[PDB]
Amino acid sequence: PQKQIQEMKEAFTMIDQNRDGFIDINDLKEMFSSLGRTPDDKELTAMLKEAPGPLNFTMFLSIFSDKLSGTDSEETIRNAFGMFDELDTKKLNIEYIKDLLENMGDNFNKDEMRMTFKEAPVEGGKFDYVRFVAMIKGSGD
Amino acid sequence: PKLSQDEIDDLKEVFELFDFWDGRDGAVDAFKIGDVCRCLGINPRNEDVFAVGGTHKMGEKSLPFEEFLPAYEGLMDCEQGTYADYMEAFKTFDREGQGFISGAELRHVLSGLGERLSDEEVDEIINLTDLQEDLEGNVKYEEFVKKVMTGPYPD
Amino acid sequence: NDPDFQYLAVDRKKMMKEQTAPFDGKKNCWVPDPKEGFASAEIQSSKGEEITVKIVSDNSTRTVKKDDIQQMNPPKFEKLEDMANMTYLNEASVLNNLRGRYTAGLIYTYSGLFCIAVNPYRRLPIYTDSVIAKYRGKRKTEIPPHLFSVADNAYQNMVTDRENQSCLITGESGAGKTESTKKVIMYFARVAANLSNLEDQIIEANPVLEAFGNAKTVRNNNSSRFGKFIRIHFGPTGKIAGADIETYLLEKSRVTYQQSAERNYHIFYQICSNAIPELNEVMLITPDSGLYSFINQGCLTVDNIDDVEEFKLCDEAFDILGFTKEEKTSMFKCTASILHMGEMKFKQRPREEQAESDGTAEAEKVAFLCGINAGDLLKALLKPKVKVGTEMVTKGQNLQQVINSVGALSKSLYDRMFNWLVKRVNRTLDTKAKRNYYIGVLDIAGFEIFDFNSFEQLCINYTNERLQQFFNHHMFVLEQEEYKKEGIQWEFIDFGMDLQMCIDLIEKPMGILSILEEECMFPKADDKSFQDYSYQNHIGKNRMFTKPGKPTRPNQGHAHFELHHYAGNVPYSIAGWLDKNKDPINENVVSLLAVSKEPLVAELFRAPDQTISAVHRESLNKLMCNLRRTNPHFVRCIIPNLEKDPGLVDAELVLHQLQCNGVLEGIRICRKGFPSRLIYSEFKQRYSILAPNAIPQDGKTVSEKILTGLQMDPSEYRLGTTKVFFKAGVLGNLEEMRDERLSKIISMFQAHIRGYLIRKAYKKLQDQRIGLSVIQRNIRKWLVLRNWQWWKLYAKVKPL
Ligand SMILES: Nc1ncnc2c1ncn2[C@@H]1O[C@H](COP(=O)(O)OP(=O)(O)O)[C@@H](O)[C@H]1O
Ligand SMILES: [Ca+2]
Ligand SMILES: [Mg+2]
Ligand SMILES: [Mg+2]
Repeated sequence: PQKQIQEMKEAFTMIDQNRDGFIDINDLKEMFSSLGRTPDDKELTAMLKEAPGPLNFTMFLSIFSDKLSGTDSEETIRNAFGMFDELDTKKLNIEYIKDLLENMGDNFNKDEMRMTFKEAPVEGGKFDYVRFVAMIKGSGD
Repeated sequence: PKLSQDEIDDLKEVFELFDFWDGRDGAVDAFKIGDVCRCLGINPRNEDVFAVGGTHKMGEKSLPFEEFLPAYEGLMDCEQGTYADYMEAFKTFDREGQGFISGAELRHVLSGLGERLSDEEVDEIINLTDLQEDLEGNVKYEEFVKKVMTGPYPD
Repeated sequence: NDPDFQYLAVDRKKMMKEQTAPFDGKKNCWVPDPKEGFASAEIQSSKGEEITVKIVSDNSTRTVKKDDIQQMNPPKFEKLEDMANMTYLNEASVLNNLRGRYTAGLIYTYSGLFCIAVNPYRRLPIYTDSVIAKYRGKRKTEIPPHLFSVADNAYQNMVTDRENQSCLITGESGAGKTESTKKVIMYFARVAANLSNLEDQIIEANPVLEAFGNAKTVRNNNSSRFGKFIRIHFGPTGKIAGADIETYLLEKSRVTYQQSAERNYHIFYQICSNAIPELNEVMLITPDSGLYSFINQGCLTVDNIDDVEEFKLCDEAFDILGFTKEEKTSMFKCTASILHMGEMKFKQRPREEQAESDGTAEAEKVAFLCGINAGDLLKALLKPKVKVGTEMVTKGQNLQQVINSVGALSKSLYDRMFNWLVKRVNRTLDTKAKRNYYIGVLDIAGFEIFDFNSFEQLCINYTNERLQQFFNHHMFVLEQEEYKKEGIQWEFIDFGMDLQMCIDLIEKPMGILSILEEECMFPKADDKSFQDYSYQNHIGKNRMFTKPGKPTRPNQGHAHFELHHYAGNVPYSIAGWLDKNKDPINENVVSLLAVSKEPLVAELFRAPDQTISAVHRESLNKLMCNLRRTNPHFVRCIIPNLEKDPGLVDAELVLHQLQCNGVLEGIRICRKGFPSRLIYSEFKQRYSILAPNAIPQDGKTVSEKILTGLQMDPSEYRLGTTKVFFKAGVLGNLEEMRDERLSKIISMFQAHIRGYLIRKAYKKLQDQRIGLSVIQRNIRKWLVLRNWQWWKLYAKVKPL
């Protein structure tokens, strides 16, 4: 990924206050702090441990891309939604999408459901899938 | 009655896709048995599907793929109408004999006789096929009968 | 759209609005019912020969064997004009369709050659001059069933075909055959009138005839007590030219005996009406009917009968006919005298053996009116004078005896008179004018079974027997010439079959009647002497003759032997038959009247150059020769109830008549061939949807293809050159077969449409899966990502 990979180098280096060229317990441990509630023991190792061994960038990337690895673009996800609005109205009916999500495909459960619609942009019974897409990606809020 | 790999494989994909549209879990709802076999090219009737297992409404019984073969096969042995079978039937509603029939009659025949078609099921097929009612208010059943037997994608 | 069609055709559209309950030839049928003859019903379950049903009316449940159930007709056959067209033609279906049209005002219904007429018991606008104009020259099929149509066609048939016609009319008492006859006559008068007149005179003849011919019975208030055959002669331009009448079996016993609530003949109550007092003396009667014993036995009045107006009218009747005052009066005289004969009393010695009168006022009034000597009369009536070879002796009368010779005198006198009356009328109506063809009209009692039956019943039944055989024979020719005419053919016999044996048992050389005849010329013949030979010559030898059986209805009177007529086994009692056949009448008294002074009386008792059964059997063969030389036409009269209420129908009654009527008999007869037929043209249009994959795309061809295609049984049908012949009930099957097949084909086309819909959508479903797949995948990520302690913190290093 273009600016994607490129950026990693930039993040990578911040991800390391010593420059030892690797992210040890400290480097993460002492940036985070430069911000808030430095985690509890359980969290830090849990985190670093996700890595078999020392963080050689190649390991940062592989883990991060390994996580996203399965995502799609904005124009894509919003096109998927657009396959259920044959009219191109830019919105879906709330009950329709709540049923599509909960009883078909790989069914969501009462939890994934609550979590998804808590901050869903829904005016007058119409679920604005265009925004929602910006919300999930980050293009918006 | 007994299939070749070719046939068995297609049923799988179709069964697959339907299993997905009601929760992926290796089971299909007994209510969609009809709709599944229709996608394979057979034209079962509601009494046929009810005679091999099918149900009246969603959520009553689910069938694994291993219970489909028996069902599907059984469904391949029913009677499929032929061009002649249909023409003669419509002919009975045609007075003059010049291959015509009132649009209302057509709609009557489709939702009133036999295992009725829903009014929405009817106005859907008239659109897709494009049954053009002549000035007076009638139509040429010969066409409608070929088109329906010709299929959506027409060769 | 006319009012002239108010009581003639019901509504084609309104009957089409009989859109309530549908019809399943599989579930609807008829079932045996004590109250309604039959009962519509729905089949529910079956267990061999145990069919359980539910009655549409009371929605209850009953069990009936599969053999007693009868087929039901679909709705499109309601109020059918010709019951010969019905898919299922049976007892329950004929009863129902008649009852149907009746409760709807229509009284005329066809059924083959038969024209059924149900008594409306209320005058109707059907026989107006306006109506007549409509039936003129219209075939039967192109117009509502109507008696006017039977008559008119007899007419158009007379001209065109150049042949004698005959219109037989039968049925029970009060069925209305007398009044229908009048209508057939009134119709010709109004269509072939030359241009007082004859037409009139023929109308006037009924009054006088009904005066001595009819009486009030519990069944009819104007029952003709004799059978009458009327022939209307026409000239070379088809105009009425002359006419004549014949009579049969006058009921003589009534003349001196009346059963409760019954009267003697009207004439007696007219001359006793005092409508023409000036005659009271010439007859010598007192204006009181309840005064004389020969007519004061049952009841004396009739509701719809004005004995006074009617006497007036009959008096007028004889004038238009051309009766002289001398004749007319002679009539009233000889009639009046019968009233006094019944008033003659006789004194029986104390303890002995000879009688002597008791007064003369009665015996004198008689001799006066009779133109004879009362002394002579009472001398021969008391102790007679026989006629033994070469030396006539003196016979002694007991008591009784005398009484039996007075009644026998009356009876015998009334008969002679009546016969004279008819012959006179014929004299009038016979305008010595060239006649080319005629049209007769019969009107006798029909076949009737009772609780108790006798010599009088045998006679009637014996006539209709001969008369039914005549019909089966007309049917047989018609059918033959029909089958031959269409190339198919005929394989077999004649419908005058088992009719012959029964008829022979009666009229042939050593049969019933014959023995009665031979057993009468013997003085010491017993009711058992007679029973003895008639057992000897026949019981144990004839099939049509058997012993009494188990009582069919309640109150089955006594009986000596059973007769297998075409309408069932009728139980007869030969008690007294020897007395009912020969008429004992003072050979001495006759000679005295022979020499009477009054022209009539003298003419009534002269000589020529004899007995009952012998008489009738002669007039019957005459009647038949005549009928066998014409083109028949039949009208079957049916009485709806024993209460004269309009619109009321009694099942057991109608069904009974149909059994002896000839309609059921003419169905079983027609069954033997191939009843229902269709013309190739229709067959194809109707049953192409029964074998479409065999049709090329002729007329007889297609048909031969459908039939051979359905593996149709050879016997079941035959192939004519214009239409196709089927056995009875075949087309009913081809009918259900056509219901399931139209049903499935439709279902099948619906099934093709359902598939076309899902096959089209199939592509969207495929795509929409990857799309929902996407959404679920991604929303779950952002639901994961935003909780990954890493990411939640990673994006907190890019706020530079
Ligand atoms: N066509 C008719 N119109 C009106 N009344 C009729 C008609 N036919 C028969 N009737 C009734 O039936 C009676 C006459 O019966 P007829 O004497 O005609 O019966 P049948 O010929 O069997 O002895 C009358 O009293 C009359 O009320
Ligand atoms: Ca499923
Ligand atoms: Mg470091
Ligand atoms: Mg009569």
